[PDB]
Amino acid sequence: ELVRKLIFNPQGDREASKRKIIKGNPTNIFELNEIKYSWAFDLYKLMGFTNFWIPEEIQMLEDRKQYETVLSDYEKRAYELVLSFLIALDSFQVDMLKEFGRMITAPEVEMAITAQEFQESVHAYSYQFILESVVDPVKADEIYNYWREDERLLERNKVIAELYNEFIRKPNEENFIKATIGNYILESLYFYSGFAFFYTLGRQGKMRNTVQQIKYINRDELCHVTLFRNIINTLRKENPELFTPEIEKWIVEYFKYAVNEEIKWGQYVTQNQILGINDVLIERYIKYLGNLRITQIGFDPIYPEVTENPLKWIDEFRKI
Amino acid sequence: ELVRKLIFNPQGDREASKRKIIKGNPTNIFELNEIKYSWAFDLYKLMGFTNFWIPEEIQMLEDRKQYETVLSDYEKRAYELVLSFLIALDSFQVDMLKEFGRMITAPEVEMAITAQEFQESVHAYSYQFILESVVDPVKADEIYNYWREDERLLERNKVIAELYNEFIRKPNEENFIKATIGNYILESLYFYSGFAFFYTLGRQGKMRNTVQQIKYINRDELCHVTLFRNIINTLRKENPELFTPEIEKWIVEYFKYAVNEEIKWGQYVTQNQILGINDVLIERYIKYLGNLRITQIGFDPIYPEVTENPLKWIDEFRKI
Ligand SMILES: [Fe+3]
Ligand SMILES: [Fe+3]
Ligand SMILES: [Fe+3]
Ligand SMILES: [Fe+3]
Repeated sequence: ELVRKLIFNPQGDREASKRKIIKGNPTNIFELNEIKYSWAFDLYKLMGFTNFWIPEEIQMLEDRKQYETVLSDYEKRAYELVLSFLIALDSFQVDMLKEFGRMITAPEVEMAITAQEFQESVHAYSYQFILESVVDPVKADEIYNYWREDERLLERNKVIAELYNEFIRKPNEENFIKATIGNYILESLYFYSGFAFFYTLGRQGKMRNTVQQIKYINRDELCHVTLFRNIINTLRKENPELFTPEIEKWIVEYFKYAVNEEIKWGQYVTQNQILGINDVLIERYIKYLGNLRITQIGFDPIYPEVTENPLKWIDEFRKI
Repeated sequence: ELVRKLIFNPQGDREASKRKIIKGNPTNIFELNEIKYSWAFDLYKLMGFTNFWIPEEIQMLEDRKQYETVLSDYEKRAYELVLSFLIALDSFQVDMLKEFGRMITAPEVEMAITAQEFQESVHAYSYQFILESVVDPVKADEIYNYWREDERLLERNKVIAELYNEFIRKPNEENFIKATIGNYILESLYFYSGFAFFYTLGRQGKMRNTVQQIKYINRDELCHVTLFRNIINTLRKENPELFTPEIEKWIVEYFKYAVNEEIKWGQYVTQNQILGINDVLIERYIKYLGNLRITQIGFDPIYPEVTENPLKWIDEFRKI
């Protein structure tokens, strides 16, 4: 039962070395002359200053043309579905990162979560820019609300929410580790179906404006995955009494499930009607990412049959 | 008793016009194609993009010299006291703005609070830069910890915390309005003693490096005061059943008290030993700011005898 740190604790540890990710005894003054988690502070500077960007300084002259005329009915359908879902995710993220930040006892980590929260706000801004630019008013509202029409979308949403609401409802150390694992999956996996879609269009000279935006969001997402990787790993060291077998189990299940559901989504969005990728490929990408992410947090691959990356080209395309 | 909005509400209002600052019924998807609070969204763009800045791109070559040799024992004392306190305030702010953000039901306002939270993180970074630059390692740790020595500082801190902890402990609509009023005072008042100090040094060519930093923090602070002014005013319209007489009373008391305690601080810091301002001036500044701020949230002046600004010159100096 995670007690939320009070605003000022005069009986708080002076030694940065005594800091913990959770359940530490801080003053809650940001004593940033001493850093225990150099990665937390490095990631703050990287997200907050180095990688700063302005959505509206990206030019949206073309895409509205290509949307208006050059895109197939299936290509427009995927565009709507992917943007609707990513809008939902980034919305959940700005809201939920405030729950993590208020529970974390290392100020440098709180700093890194604050910057991540701000990056999620900019993403929300970028999607609003993309739609204000690329499509008409009614279509933009419809895309924001596409869950109101599409039960596969509505369910993806309610499901992601559920895991976060457990921790909000019942803020215990188990529901914390579960929520944190949820965050890592959501940013590990659930963005890269969408990222892959847009980078396909972009390979063939389709929607290069949108794809610029996405390159920045994707640069930010890799920082976010790295932050939560370190938090989960540091959480394992500092709190092994939380990575019980029952949990280490529930992790690998959800991590497999999630790799599944991302594929059932990638396939619903596209339906092999998109010139550049197919239901087979989808499966080899998510399976690939999923292994990686789970191994990067100290677990055995969940799909050993996969070891190459189907789309190794992305790594070079998405670059800025 | 403010129930904290769940992460996704499929029974949430579609019409932006139905949004409320608190106790609204949102989906918690950031439907930013429709804005009800244009000021909230304007303030987000202003804080997040327009006014972006990097503390470390400000040059800190000189100040360490002027600190090392050119500053009186009283001038060094004020420097330590003011920086120690402002470090404490910005720390409280990054932490507490997460409590407001999670309670607010208008996404554009949540967006504006997220950006403010990020600006508070940058301030934390700026103070760490200032001390890493301007003073030696042991002195920097001592300044972060100056509350551990100085009971006037320790009490200022515990007092600000107290008001925030009430709302955290007992998150009801009264403790919400109290906490929110606390935020407005803290950013209205408690920064401008410090701001005034540093701008004095800076007038006489003392610590112009620090003073650059402060100009940026002060530009950010005016955005923050404006945000909470609008929130309190919009809260009055949307929730008059909260600005009871008992509250409207407790407001004017605290607002007067706070103008008092800022002066008892300004005077402890300086002690008329600082060439540029005196215990009399201090009193005419805080009394001036305090009236203004309380009138700007629809109240009668608390010090009518004051109507001019003692230090009208600041407005022009602090500019960038
Ligand atoms: Fe995002
Ligand atoms: Fe993210
Ligand atoms: Fe600040
Ligand atoms: Fe502020």
